[PDB]
Amino acid sequence: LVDTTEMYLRTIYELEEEGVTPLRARIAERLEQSGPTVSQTVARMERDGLVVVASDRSLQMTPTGRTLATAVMRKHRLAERLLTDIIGLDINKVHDEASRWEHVMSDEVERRLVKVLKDVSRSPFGNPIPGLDELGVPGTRVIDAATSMPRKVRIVQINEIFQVETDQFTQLLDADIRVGSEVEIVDHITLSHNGKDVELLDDLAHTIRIE
Amino acid sequence: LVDTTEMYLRTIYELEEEGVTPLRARIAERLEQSGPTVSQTVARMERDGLVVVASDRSLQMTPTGRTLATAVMRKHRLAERLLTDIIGLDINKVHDEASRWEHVMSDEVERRLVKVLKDVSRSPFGNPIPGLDELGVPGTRVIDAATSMPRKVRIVQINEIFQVETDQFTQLLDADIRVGSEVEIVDHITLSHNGKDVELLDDLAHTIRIE
Repeated sequence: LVDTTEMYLRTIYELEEEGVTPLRARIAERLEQSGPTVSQTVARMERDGLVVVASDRSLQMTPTGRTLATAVMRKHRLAERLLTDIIGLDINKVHDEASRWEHVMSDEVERRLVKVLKDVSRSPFGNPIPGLDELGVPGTRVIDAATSMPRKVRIVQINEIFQVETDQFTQLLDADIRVGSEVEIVDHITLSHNGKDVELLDDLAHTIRIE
Repeated sequence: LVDTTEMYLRTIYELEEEGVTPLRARIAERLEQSGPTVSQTVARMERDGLVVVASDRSLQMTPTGRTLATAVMRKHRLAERLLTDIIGLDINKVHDEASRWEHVMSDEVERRLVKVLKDVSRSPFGNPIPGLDELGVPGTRVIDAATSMPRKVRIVQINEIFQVETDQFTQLLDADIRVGSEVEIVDHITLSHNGKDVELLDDLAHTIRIE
């Protein structure tokens, strides 16, 4: 959705990037929004813990706000590469188009673009694409990657070191399941490897990363 | 923008298409919206002249509503072709992704997709893509295609038959400007052809179609 919050966050991100101090009036100018409206929006965002207004009245993105800002910027810039490299849209319109697509591109689409685009290091305008790490350029836990429909994934991490339950270690070993091993999930949770099914225990499901 | 109105309109369009009678409760079911909310939305849409509720309580899209419904469906289906043919997104997610992109795809992006996609006749799900005519598969008048920055376009129509002013007919002829002739617009309005500049009069600007 075209969250205004996503918009304010990418704006603060751009300002820092250009080296400007993210002051409310600057954000108001660029967003073409009024001063009374931006302060009202920053107010809501502060209460949500997305940004904190410092003594000097500059806006400090909190770690979460920054994470969200980064994702919005990555999508925005990935959309710009898609629109100029693949679609061939007019360079003079790419920015505005991207400003809208950033709010509706899913992470799943982003991971794919990363696969189909020749170069994802910079946008057409010469700015680096932030947060590519979250797209494989540590991972999703099977518990929330738990598709009821089987899917061939790859183990990024097991986290045996965080296991209190050690019954399923040998089972993983027997099923040739390890880090870098492509398995198949269908969610309690079950992950197969060569017809070998390991019905995971909660702890394992909460820590094993299939990305 | 994710207009809810665009959403209700595509919904009514799908129902007719499947052959179902567009009754409010059906729309409420599919949209996963409440009965009191849909009737409130149809109410606003009726006042806007987008749909009329018939005696049998079925919803009749007015010519304008239908035009808007068609455009939303074309974009939606073009997005589905883009997501499966180019991006390679998982078939099971293409629909939902498209349901969001339909509200942010510009017509300019649609005309380009029509150029880059191998087949635009049907969506991946086997439904025909409606309204391709508005994308060249009669045109934009120079008055509203009047970019202050020069752009090479193509005359689709002159409409001499609608001209009260006949001073610029020979000028068009002299500048080798006719239907199917690629010119360049920069907007009063001026359109060139081989270094020949014809500063158009309002009437001409209001009827000449450069698409």
